[PDB]
Amino acid sequence: TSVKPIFSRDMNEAKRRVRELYRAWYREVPNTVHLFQLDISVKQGRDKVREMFKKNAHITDPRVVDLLVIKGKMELEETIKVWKQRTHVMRFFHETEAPRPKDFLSKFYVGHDP
Amino acid sequence: TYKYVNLREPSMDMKSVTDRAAQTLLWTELIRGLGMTLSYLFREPATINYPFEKGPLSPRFRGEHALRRYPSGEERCIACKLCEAVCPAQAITIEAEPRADGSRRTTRYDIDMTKCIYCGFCQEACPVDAIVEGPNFEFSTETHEELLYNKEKLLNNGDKWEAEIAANIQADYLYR
Amino acid sequence: SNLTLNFGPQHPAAHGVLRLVMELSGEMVRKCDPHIGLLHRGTEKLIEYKTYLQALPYFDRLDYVSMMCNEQAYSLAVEKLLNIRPPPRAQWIRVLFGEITRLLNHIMAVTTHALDIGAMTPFFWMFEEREKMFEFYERVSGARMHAAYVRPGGVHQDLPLGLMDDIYEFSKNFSLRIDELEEMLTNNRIWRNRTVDIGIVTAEDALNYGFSGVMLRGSGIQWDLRKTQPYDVYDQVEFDVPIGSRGDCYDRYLCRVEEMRQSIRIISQCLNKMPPGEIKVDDAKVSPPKRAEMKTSMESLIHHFKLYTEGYQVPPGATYTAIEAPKGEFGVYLVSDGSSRPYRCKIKAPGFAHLAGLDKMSKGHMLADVVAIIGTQDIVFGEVDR
Amino acid sequence: GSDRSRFLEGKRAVEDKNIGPLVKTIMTRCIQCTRCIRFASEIAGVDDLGTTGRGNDMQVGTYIEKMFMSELSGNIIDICPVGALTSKPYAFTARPWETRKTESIDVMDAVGSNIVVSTRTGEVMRILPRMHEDINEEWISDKTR
Amino acid sequence: RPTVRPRNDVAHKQLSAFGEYVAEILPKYVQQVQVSCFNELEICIHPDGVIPVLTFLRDHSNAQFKSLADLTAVDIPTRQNRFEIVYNLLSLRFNSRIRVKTYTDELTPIESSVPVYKAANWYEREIWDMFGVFFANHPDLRRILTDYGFEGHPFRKDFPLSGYVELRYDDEVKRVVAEPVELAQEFRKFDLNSPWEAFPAYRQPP
Amino acid sequence: ASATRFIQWLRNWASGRDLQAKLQLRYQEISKRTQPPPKLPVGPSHKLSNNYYCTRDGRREAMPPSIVMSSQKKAVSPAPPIKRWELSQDEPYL
Amino acid sequence: QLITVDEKLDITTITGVPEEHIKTRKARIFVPARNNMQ
Amino acid sequence: GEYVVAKLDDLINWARRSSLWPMTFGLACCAVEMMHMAAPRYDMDRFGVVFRASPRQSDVMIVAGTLTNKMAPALRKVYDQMPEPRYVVSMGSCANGGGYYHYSYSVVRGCDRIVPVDIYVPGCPPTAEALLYGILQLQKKIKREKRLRIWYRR
Amino acid sequence: LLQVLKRGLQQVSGHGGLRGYLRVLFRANDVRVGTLVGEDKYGNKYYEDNKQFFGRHRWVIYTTEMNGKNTFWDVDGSMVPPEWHRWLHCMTDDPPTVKPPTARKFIWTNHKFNLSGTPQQYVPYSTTRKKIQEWVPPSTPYK
Amino acid sequence: GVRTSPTGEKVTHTGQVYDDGDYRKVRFVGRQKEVNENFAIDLIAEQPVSQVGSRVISCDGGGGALGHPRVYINLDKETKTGTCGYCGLQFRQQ
Ligand code: SF4
Ligand code: SF4
Ligand code: SF4
Ligand code: SF4
Ligand code: SF4
Ligand SMILES: [K+]
Ligand SMILES: [Zn+2]
Repeated sequence: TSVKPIFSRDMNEAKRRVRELYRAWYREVPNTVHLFQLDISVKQGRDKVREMFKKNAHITDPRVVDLLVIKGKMELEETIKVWKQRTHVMRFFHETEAPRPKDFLSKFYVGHDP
Repeated sequence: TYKYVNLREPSMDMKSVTDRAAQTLLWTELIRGLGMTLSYLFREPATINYPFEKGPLSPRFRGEHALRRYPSGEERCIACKLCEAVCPAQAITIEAEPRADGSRRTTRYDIDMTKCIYCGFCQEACPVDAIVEGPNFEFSTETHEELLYNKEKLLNNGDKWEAEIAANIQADYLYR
Repeated sequence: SNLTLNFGPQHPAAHGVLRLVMELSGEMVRKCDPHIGLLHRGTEKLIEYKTYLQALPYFDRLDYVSMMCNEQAYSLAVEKLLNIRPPPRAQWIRVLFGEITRLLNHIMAVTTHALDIGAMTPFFWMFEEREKMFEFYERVSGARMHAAYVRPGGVHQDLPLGLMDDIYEFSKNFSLRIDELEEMLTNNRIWRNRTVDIGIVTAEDALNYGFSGVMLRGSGIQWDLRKTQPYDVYDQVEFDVPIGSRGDCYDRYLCRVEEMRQSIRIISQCLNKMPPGEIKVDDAKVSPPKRAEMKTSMESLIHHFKLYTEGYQVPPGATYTAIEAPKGEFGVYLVSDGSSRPYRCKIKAPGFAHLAGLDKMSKGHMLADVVAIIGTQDIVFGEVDR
Repeated sequence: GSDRSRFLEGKRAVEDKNIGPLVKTIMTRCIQCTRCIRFASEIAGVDDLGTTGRGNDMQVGTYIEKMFMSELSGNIIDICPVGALTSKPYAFTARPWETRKTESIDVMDAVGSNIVVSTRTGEVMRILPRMHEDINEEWISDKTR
Repeated sequence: RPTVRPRNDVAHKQLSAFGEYVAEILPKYVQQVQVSCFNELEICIHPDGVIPVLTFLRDHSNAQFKSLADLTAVDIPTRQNRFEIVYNLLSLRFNSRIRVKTYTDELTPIESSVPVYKAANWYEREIWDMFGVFFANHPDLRRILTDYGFEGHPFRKDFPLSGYVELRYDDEVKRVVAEPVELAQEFRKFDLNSPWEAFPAYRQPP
Repeated sequence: ASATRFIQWLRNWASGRDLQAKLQLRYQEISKRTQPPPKLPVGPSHKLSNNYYCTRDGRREAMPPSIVMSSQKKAVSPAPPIKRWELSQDEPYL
Repeated sequence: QLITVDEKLDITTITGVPEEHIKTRKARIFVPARNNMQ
Repeated sequence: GEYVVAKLDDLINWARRSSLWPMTFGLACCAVEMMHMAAPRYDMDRFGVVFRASPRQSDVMIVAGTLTNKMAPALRKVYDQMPEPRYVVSMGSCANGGGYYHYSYSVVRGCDRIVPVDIYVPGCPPTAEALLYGILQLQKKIKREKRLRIWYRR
Repeated sequence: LLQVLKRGLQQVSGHGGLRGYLRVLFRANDVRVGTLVGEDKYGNKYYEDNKQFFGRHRWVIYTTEMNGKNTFWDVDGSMVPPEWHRWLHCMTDDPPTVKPPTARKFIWTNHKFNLSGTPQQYVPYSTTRKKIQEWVPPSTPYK
Repeated sequence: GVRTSPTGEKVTHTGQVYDDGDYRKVRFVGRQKEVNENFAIDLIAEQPVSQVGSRVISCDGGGGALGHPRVYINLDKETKTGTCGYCGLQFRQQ
C-alpha cells in the first residue's frame, strides 16, 4: 500500500484543494450565467455546483480526489475561457430528458430495466 | 543524393545590379506573370457540358449496388453472408430461410447506403457475382429514408442495370 | 486582444476545420492555441473492431489527399508482422502510384496555399491535372480517391491494359504545368513577400519538435526515408532530395515544387522498369485466390471463404512502420495479439507534430502570416484528428 | 493444409439419405469419419447407421430407407465435423460468426443440461449443448435441442 | 523464397549489441530488452526512468535519438498496470529507431517528457484525453481530441464503441442537446476467432 | 487543337513556350476505351510438385522477440553512422 | 517519496460511466464454453 | 389572379435556382470532390454557383464531410445565421448518416439530426459529377416551389 | 478569321436552320455539330466528334418527353438508358448500335429516371415476416 | 407471381405484406410499395429438366468463371431430379 502521490499526500491536503476549487466555481457562476446568457438563475447554477461536488463526497483516496480536482479545474478553465459554448454549459441540466421512473412499479410498467 | 533549391549568389557586377534595379522599378517579373494568364485566356477551356457530356469512367467503377440473376432469372444470391461479414461499415443486413422450393435464399437483404463506404469489398467477397456495385452514380434523393435499400430495391436495380453491369463484368473479370 | 480565426475560407477548401484562438498586440501575434478535434472520429478505436482487411479503408480517409500512400504504410506494417513479402510487380506499382499520389498531394498543398494567400488562378490550372490523375486511380480501383487498392500482400488488381501508356502521356506534359506554376509564383515579388523569412525554424528545433518531411529539409536537414530507410523498390530508382537553406516558407515551397519534378523523374523509371508477374503474394492464407480458382478448387474456395469472414491471423507482435508520405513521416504503431483483428493501431500523422509547432513558428509575425504558416505545414485534419 | 489444389479430375457425388425431420443429410460432404456411426451405436444404443460399399464408393447411411429418430439423435449434428449432417430446423438461418452465445440451462426435463442459446439481433436461433462433465457431458436431448 | 520476408541478421546483431549497451549503462531503470524477429529494439523500463532514459538516448554520442517519432499508450486491462506508455524514437545520425516502454495505472502519474522532446506536448495531451493517464509537470494538460465536457477516456478497452451519449438539435430549447445513446441498428458483434491454434511458436505454457 | 494560327502565336508568345506541343487537353493519343482481354501470369507457387506449403509459410517463420536482457569491451552505436550524402550531378543548384 | 493508501481501489467516480451502468449491471466472469460444433 | 401568381412564382424560382450561392462546410475528404466540382472540368460557376460566398450571402449549405459532436453546435450556428431561403445539401455517407464512423462515440449519425436536409448525395465520396447532379436536382426542387400560389390561396 | 466565321455559319445550317440552331443553344448551351451515333427508344440522340478533346467528344441531346414527363427544359443524367450509359461515359468504345447488350427476359424494357420526390419514389420497409405469434384467446365465454 | 392482399397491398416474393390493422402501411400513402415483379422461384420453375447420360453431372451455372463454384450432382435416384444447389437447374439421367 505504498504509492506515488499525484498532488496531495493525505486526505487533509486533498480536501484543501477541493475547497479551493469550490471557491473558484462558486465565484464563477454569476459570470457564466451572464457570459452565456443562460436562462437559469445564479442560485440554480450554484446548486448544480453543490450537487456535482456532493456526489463525490464519499471518496477516501487522496489520489482519486486529486484527479477529481484536476478534472474540475479543467472544466472550469473551459468555462471561463469560453471554450465551451452555451450547449456545453447547459448539458449539466438535462433539460430535454424526460424524468426516468424511480420506484419499482413505475419501472415495471415501462420496461424490463431494473 | 540531394540538391539545393535556394543557394545562389547574386552577382554584384554593375550590369547584374542594373538588371535587378530594372526588374524592381519596371515590374518585369510581374509583367511576365500577366503574360501567362493572358495565354490561358486564349486556350480552349477544359470544361465539359454536363449533363449532356459526362466524365469518363472505367468498367471497374464502383457505383450504386444491385442484386443480379442467372440467365434463367433465378437469383444469384444464396445467402452465404460473406458480403455481410466483410463489409467494413456493417452496411449489409441479411436474413435467410429455405424457400418454398427448398432453395437457400434471403428473406432480408438491406444495404444502408448512408453507412456504405462504396469500397467494393462485398462484390469481391461474393462467390457467385450476386452483389455488385453498378455504374450508376446519379441517384441522390430528397430524403434520408430513400437511401436505405431493401431487397426489392436492390433486385429492381439489378433488373434495371443488368445490361450495363453484365458488359462491364465481361470487360474486367479476367483481371479478377 | 483575443481573436478567433474562422473555421475555413469562403471558397471550397478541403483541409478540414480549425478553431485558432490567438492573442494579439497590435498587428503582432503573441500566442497561437489551435483547438482541434473537430474532425476526431475515433478511427483508432473503430479499427480494433475490424479485421486487418476491414481496417484498410480507414487509412484512405486519414490524409485524404495521399490515399494510396497511407494504404502503403499500413500494408507494409501488416506485411512485416505477417513475415511475408509482396511480389516485385506489386512493389513497382506501389512506388508508381505512390509518386502519382505525391503529385496529387503537392498540387493540393502548393495551390491551396497560394489560393488562401490570394493567388486563385494556379489552383484551377493544376486541378485539371489532378482530375486526370483521379482517372488513373479510378481505372485501377474503380474509385477516384479512396481506392483501397494497396493491401497487405500487394495490390488488389493488375493494371488494365493501356493504362501505362496513358500515364506516360500525362507525365510527358506535366513538367510544363509546373513551369507555368513557377512562372506565376517563384519569382513573383508579392509571393516572395508573403513567404520569404516567414515561419523560420532552425534545424535543431525542427528535430526536437518532431517535424518530418519538408519541414525538416527546408531547414537543411538531409533526411528522406525513401533514401535512408527504403521500402518496396525505392532503392532501385534515382532521384534527388531537395534541401532548403533558409528554413522559411519560401524554401519549403521551393522544396515541394522540386519534389514534384523528382516525382515525375521517378514515375518515368517506374514506367520503364515495370516487371511482369503476379500482383499479390502467392500465399492464399494471406491474399485471396483468383476468382476462377475460387470457383474451381476446393482449397481456394475455403481460403476465399475464410479470408473474407475471419480474415488472416497475424502473429503476435508490435511494429512501428513509417514511410515518407507527401506530408512527412507517416507511421503506424500496430499491435497484433495473434488474432485476425489488430489489438491496437496508433497512427502517427506528420501534421500532428507540425501543427503543435504552429505557436512556436508564428512568434513575432502578423495575423496574415498565420495563414501562410498553416499553408506551409500542409495540414489536413483527417490525419491530425483521426 | 496447403493453400491450393492440384486435383485436376472430376469429383465424386453421392445421393442423399432421408433419416427424419431433424437431421438433413448432404452426404456428398461426408468425409467418412464414422463419428455418427460410433455415436449411434455407443451413446444412443441404436445400430442403424453403417457403411455400405467399398473403397471410394463407401457410403455412410442406413442402406434401407429408415429414420434415425432417437431422443439423442440430434447430437450427430454436433459431432459430424462437416456439413454432411445439419439441423433441418436451423437450415440457412444464420452464420456462426454473427450469433451471440448465452450460456444457460435447459428446463425441458429435470436433468438440468447445460446449454448455449444462440441469438442474433434479438431472436433465438438455435440451442447447442454446453459441456458439463457431471451432468450432460456434451449432449442434449432432442426436446432440449 | 519469393513469398517470405527475408531476414537481416546483421541488423539483428547490431540492435542486440546496442540493447545490452543501454542496459549496462542504465541498470537502475531498465527491466527488459528485446529485439523482434523483424529487427526492432524495445527497452522496457521502470516509470521512474522516463526522463533519465530518454535524456540519455537523446544526448549520448553513441545514441543521438534526436527525433521523437511517436508517443502513445496501450490499454491492457488484465495487467495490474493496465497502461503501457510507448515512445518511438529515431536517430538520424545512426539511421536507427528504438522503442522505449513503461507502464502506469489509473492513479499513478508519469513524468512529462516535454523537457526532453518538445514534440511530447500534444502526444501527452492525447494520451491523457484518450486513456486518462496523468503526466506530471506538463505545461498545459487538457483534452485535445474529445468534445468539451466529454466524460470518460474513449480508448480504454472498457469504454463502449458508441459511447454513452449522442447529440441532436432540439427545437424546444433551440440548441444542440446531449442524450443517452440509442441506436436504430445495434452494432453487430462478430465472433471471428477460429478455435484452432494458428502459431505454435507463440504458444503459452499451460 | 483547333486554335487559329494567329491565336497559337499569341498564346505561345505570351506564355513564352510552345504550348501546342504539350496541350493539357487530351485528344486521340490516349488509349482506346475498349481493350483486348488480358491473360495474366500466375505466381511462383503455381506448381504441381515440390510446392509443400510448409516450405513457403512465412507466417510460421515468425518468432517471438529475442530477449537480450531480462530482470527476471568496446562501445557500440545502434548502427554504423550514416554516410554523408552526395551532391546531385544531375543538377546540384536550382 | 511514496505515500500510504489503505483504501480499497475504486475508480467509479473518475471513469465517466453513468451511474445506471455501474450500479444496475451484472458482470459475468467466465471461460467461454467450447463451441460444440467444433 | 392565378395566372399572375403562377408567372411570378416562375420568375422568382428562376432567379433563385439560377443564382445559388453555396456555403461549403469542407469538413473532410468529401470537400476534395467539392473542389473538383469548382475545378475547370465541371466549373460550377458556369451554372451561376459562385466559387467564394460568405455565409451571410449564401443560399445553400453543402455539408461535405463527417460531422463530429464537437463541431455540431458550430454548424447549427452557421445554418441559423443563413438568410432565407436556405437549403442544405448533405454530401457523402458521413454527412448523410455517419458512414464509416456511424458507430463512433464522437460522430453525429447524419447531419439531418442537426439541420433539415434538402438533398442527400450518396457516395464515399460522391464523385464531383454526382455532387453536380445533386446541385442540379436541388435546382429542379426550387423550380417546383409554389410559394406565391400557396400564399394567394391562404 | 473568315474560315472561323464560315464554321460558325455552318453550325446554323447543320442544326436545320435558325429555329433548330436556337433550340439546341437554349436547351443545351452548345451549338456544335457532330455525327449522329444513334437514337434510343426514348428519343435521346447520341453524337460524337473525335476532333474534340476527350470528354467533349461524345454527348447526348436529351429527348423532349420521357415516360410521360415533359423534359424540354428539365433534363437530368438519369435519363440515359443503361445500354447507352456505358458508351456515353466511355466505359466502352462500341455503342449499343454495334454491340447490343445481351437480352434477358427480366431486364426492364422501359428505363426509369430518378424518381425521388415523386409519388413513385422508393419507400423502405422490412421484407421479413412476423417472428413471434401471439396466442388468440377463445371466442367463447366458457369461463 | 405478385398477388394483392385483401387490402390491395402487393405481397412480395418473401411473403411480406402489412396486415389489416398495421399502421406501418401509412408510409405508402401518397407513394408506393417497391415490389420486384420477377419472382425467381417462378422463373427457375420454367427451366426444362436437362437429360444427361452419366450418373454424375457437374454444374457451374454457365459462363465459366462468371457462374458459381462448380459442383457435382448425383443422379442415381429416379424419383426426383438432381438440383443444383447454387442456381436451381435440374438434371435427370436418361
Ligand atoms: S461497398 Fe463496402 S461498405 Fe458498401 S456495402 Fe459493399 S462492402 Fe459494405
Ligand atoms: S450477395 Fe453474394 S456474398 Fe452476399 S450473401 Fe448473397 S451470395 Fe453471399
Ligand atoms: S459424422 Fe459426418 S463426416 Fe463423419 S461419417 Fe458421419 S456423416 Fe460422414
Ligand atoms: S463449410 Fe466445411 S463442410 Fe461445408 S462445404 Fe465448406 S469445407 Fe465442406
Ligand atoms: S463520406 Fe467518405 S469521402 Fe466523404 S468525408 Fe466521409 S469518409 Fe470522407
Ligand atoms: K455438422
Ligand atoms: Zn448451377
